[PDB]
Amino acid sequence: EACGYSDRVLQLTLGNSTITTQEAANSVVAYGRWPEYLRDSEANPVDQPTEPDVAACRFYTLDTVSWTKESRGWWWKLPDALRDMGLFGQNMYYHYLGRSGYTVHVQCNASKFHQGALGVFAVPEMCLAGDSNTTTMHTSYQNANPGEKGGTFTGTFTPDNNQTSPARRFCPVDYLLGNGTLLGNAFVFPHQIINLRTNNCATLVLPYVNSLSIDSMVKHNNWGIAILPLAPLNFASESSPEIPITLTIAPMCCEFNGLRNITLPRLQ
Amino acid sequence: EACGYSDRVLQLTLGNSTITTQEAANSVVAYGRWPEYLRDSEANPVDQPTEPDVAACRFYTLDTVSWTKESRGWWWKLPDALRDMGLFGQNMYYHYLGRSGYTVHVQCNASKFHQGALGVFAVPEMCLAGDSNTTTMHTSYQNANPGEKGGTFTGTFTPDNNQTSPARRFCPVDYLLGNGTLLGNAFVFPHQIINLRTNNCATLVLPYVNSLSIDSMVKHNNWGIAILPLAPLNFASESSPEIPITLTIAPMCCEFNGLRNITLPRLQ
Amino acid sequence: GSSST
Amino acid sequence: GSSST
Amino acid sequence: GAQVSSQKVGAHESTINYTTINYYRDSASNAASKQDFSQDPSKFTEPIKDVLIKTAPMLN
Amino acid sequence: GAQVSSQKVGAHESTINYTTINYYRDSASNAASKQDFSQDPSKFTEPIKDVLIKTAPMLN
Amino acid sequence: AATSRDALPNTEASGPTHSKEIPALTAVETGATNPLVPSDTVQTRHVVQHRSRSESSIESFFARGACVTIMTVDNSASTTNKDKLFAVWKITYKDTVQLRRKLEFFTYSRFDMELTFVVTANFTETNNGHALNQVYQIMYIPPGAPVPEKWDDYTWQTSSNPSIFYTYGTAPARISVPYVGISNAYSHFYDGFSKVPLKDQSAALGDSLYGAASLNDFGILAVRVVNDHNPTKVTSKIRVYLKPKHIRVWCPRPPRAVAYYGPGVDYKDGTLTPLSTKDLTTY
Ligand SMILES: CCCCCCCCCCCCC/C=C\[C@H](O)[C@H](N)CO
Ligand SMILES: *C(=O)CCCCCCCCCCCCC
Ligand SMILES: *C(=O)CCCCCCCCCCCCC
Repeated sequence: EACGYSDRVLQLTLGNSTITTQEAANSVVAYGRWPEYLRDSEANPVDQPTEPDVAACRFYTLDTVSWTKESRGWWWKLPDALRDMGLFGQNMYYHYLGRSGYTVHVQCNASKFHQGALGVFAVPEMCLAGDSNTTTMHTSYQNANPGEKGGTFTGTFTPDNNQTSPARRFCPVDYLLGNGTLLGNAFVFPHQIINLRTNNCATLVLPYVNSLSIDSMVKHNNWGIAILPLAPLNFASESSPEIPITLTIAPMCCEFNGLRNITLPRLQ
Repeated sequence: EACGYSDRVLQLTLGNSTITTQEAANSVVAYGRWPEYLRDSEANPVDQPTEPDVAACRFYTLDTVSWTKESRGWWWKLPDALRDMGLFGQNMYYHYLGRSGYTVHVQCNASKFHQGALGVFAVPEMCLAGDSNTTTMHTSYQNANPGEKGGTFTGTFTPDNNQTSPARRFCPVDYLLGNGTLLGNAFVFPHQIINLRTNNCATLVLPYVNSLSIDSMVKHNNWGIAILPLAPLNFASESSPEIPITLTIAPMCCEFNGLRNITLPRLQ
Repeated sequence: GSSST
Repeated sequence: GSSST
Repeated sequence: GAQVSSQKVGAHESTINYTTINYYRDSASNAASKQDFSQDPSKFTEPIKDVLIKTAPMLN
Repeated sequence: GAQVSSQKVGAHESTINYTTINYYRDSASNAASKQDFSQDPSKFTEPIKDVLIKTAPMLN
Repeated sequence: AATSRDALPNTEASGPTHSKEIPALTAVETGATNPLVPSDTVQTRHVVQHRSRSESSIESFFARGACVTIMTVDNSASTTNKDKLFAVWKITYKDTVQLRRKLEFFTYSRFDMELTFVVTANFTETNNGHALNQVYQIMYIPPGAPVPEKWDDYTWQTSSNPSIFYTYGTAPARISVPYVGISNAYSHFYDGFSKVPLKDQSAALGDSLYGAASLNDFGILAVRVVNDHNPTKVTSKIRVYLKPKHIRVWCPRPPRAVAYYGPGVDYKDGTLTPLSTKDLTTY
C-alpha cells in the first residue's frame, strides 16, 4: 500500500499481548480454516462449556532453544507444550474435554551475512516413531509429552537395547520426519520456511483439527510442530555459529467441557 | 401454589451444581440487589475482563464444622474462604483485580426433638478486632485470612501478652460481634436464622459491595459471614449433643482484570 | 432569572 | 438584565 | 439565577418562601438545600426473594 | 448585568447554577471564570509536516 | 417523590375481626421484619397524621459541625534546644469520638466537607509584657507535598497548596472541600490490607496494618503563627470543626457499643461491659 502497508510487516494482538514483525513472509492459515468455537449443529457434550477467552487466548512464550551447525531439528505437541501456561493450562487440567485452535509464531533473526533455512511444519496427528526394535507403540506418556521443552530430531536411528528397563522414548529420524515418511514431502502439511536472507519468522494459524468435535486434551495431542534445518546455519567463516529460536504460541477459540477436580498427571 | 410450590422447598442451580432443600425459610437477597456484571458506565480498568462463568460460578462446599453446647460461633471472609476453590481461586490469583457476588447456603439439619437457633449474618467490610492491648490494627494477613476453615468467636476477651512474639490474631468476642458493636443489632445486616424447629438452612444472595467497582481480591475481603448460636443447641436430655454445620457457597457474576503471573501469597 | 420549587 | 451560560 | 422555595411554616403569627443565590462556581461551596427524599425501608426490612403478604403465613 | 452559569455538580445531596456580577470597570478586577477551553496536543506531539497515520509505518 | 418533610401515613379506623388472615403470626427466620401497623392487631380510630421524618433525613442527622482536633501552636523565640512551635495534624475524623460514632452507623459515605476553625490565644507567663494581634497560617499539605520542618521554612510560600491566613479575633475561618476520595465512596471500614505478603518475599517486606488502606489518606494541616516572636509568650489553639454537607450513605451497621481504642475496630480489656444490671421481671 501507498500508505506503507507490507506483507513483511505485521502486528498480531490477542488478549493483553502483541507481536510485531518487520520481516515476515506473509502468514499461513492452515487448510484455509480460521479457528472457530464449536457450533450447535456439531456439538456433542451437553453441559455449558467454559470459554476462558482473553484469560487463555493470549501469546505464551516457550523456552528459547539454540540453532547451531549440528542441530538436527526440534518438535513440540499441542496442546502439550502449553499444559503449564497460565490459565490455559489450568482450564485444560480441570476439564475432561477441551478444544482449541492456535496462532503459532516462530522467531529467529540473524544478519544479512548469515544464511540458513528452517522448515516449520504444523502436522495434524503428528505420531512419532519409537526407539525399539523389539516392541512397537511403546513410547511412554512421559516421553511422548515433553511439555514446553519439546523434543528433538536425530540424523540416526539408534534402537534401545536395554530390555530390562527400556527407555520408552521416541527416536525421530529427521529425513524420515520422525514417522517413516520422507521429509521432502512435509510441505503438504501447512508450513512456512524461515530462510534468513528473506524472513525472520513463521506464523501459522491453526484450526482445531480432529475426528471429533472435542476430545481429551490430556490424553490426545491434535497438532505437532516440527522445525527442521532445510539448509544449515552458516555465518561468515565461523566454525561454530549460533542463533536462537523462540516459539510464542496463542490458543484461540478454546472451550472446555466436563468440569471436575484437577488432573494431576504423572509427567516424570 | 395448588400445584404444590412452597416457600420452604427450593432448588438452586448454578453451573454443574444443584442444591435442594425441603425446609427453607424463603431466601434473602442482600439489600434487594441481585449480583450483576460491571456496567460500562461504572467501569474502571480498561482491559478486556475475564469472566469464567460456569467454571467459577458454581457451588463450592467448605469443610464441615461441628455445633455443640459449647460453641460460641464461627466466621469466614469472602472471597478468602474460596481462595482455593477450583477455577475461581485460580482466576482470583492470576489477576490483580476481581469482583464477585455470591449465593451463600448454610446447612444444618437436626430433628423435631432438637432445639437451637443460628443467626447467619452477611456483613459488608466485616472488620474484626485484634488480640492486643498494647497495639491496634496489628492482626497479620495470615491470621486475618484463615481460608476455608474460617475462624471462631469467643465469649471472652483475652489479650495477647507475649510482646516478644505477638500472636497477631483476632480476638472476636461474640456479644460484641467481634467488632465492638452489640450482637443484638447484627440483624440490620442481611441475615437469616436457622431455628431448628422451623428450618434447616439459610440462603443469602450477596451482590458485590464495595466503595469501588473492582478491587484486589487478595488484599481485600468484601463480605464476612458470621454464624452465631442465638439460642444454644439442645437435644432430649443429652449433656453433649452435636450437629454439623455445612457451608456451600457459589460465586456469581465474577469478573477479573489485570492478568499477569500467579500470586503466591504467604499464608502461614 | 428565577427558579421556583 | 441576565446572561445564561 | 435566584432560586425560590417554600418554607414548611411551623408556628404562625398563603405559602411563605425563601430565596437562595449561589455565589461560587464549585457545588461543594453551596449550602445544603435540605430538600431531601425518602425511600421505603424494604431493602433492609423485607430483603426476601419472595414478596411478603402480611396477612398470609410468612411460611408456606 | 448578572451572569448565570452552571456548576458541574460533584457530590449530590436538574442543573444547579451560580450567579456572578462584575462590580468594577476594569476587567483586571474580575474574578477568574474557570470556563476554559481545551485543545489538541498536536502542535507539540505531532509537529511533523506530513500527517501521521498511526496504523501506517511512520517511515515510508 | 416522597420527601423527608412529608407527613407520615394516617391511621385508618379499623373494627373487629375474625378471619384466616394472620398479620400477627410471622417467622423472623426469613430475615424479614413483619411490616405491622396498629390496625393489624387492635381496633383503631381515624387519625390525620401531621408528623414528619424531616429531622432524621441523613442530611439533617449530620448537619452539624463537630470538633475533630485541637492543634497547639506558640509564638516563642526559637533557641538551640527548642524551636518556635508550629503544629502538624493528619486529617481524620477518628481522633475524637462523637462524629466518628455517627458516621460509623454506615459503611460507606460521600460528602462535601465544611471545615470551620475556631482560634484562641493566651499568655502563659506572668510578665505584664504584651503581644500584638496574631495572624495564623493554616496550610493544607496533600500527600506528597513537602511538610514544614520549621515555622519559617520555604514550604509556607504555598504556591500550590491551599492556605488560610486567619486574623485573630475575627470570625472563625471556613472553607469547603469537594468529595475528594480516590474511591467512589469514602470507606468507614476496610476489611483488608494495603499489601499482599508474598512467599518469595520476607515477612517484614510483605507486612502492613490490618484495615489500613492509603497510609496518608487525606494529608496534613500545618498551622503556624506568622508573626515574629514577642518578648512575652503566647500560646494558641486551633479547634477544627468538621461538617459533612451534601451527604449520601450506604450499608447500615450497629453503632459502637464499647469505647474506641485506636483508628481500627479494636477494643480494650476492662471496657467491654456497656450494659447495666436489670432484673427480667422488673419494670
Ligand atoms: C486550607 C484547608 C484545606 C483542608 C483540605 C482537607 C482536604 C482533605 C479532605 C479529607 C477527607 C476526609 C474524609 C474522612 C475520612 C474517610 O472517610 C475514611 N477514614 C475513609 O476513606
Ligand atoms: C440570577 O441570579 C439573576 C438575578 C440576580 C439577582 C441579584 C444577585 C445578588 C448579588 C449576587 C452577586 C454574585 C455573587 C457572586
Ligand atoms: C444587571 O446587573 C442588572 C441587575 C442588577 C442586579 C442587582 C445588582 C446587585 C448590586 C450590584 C451593585 C453594583 C456593584 C458596583
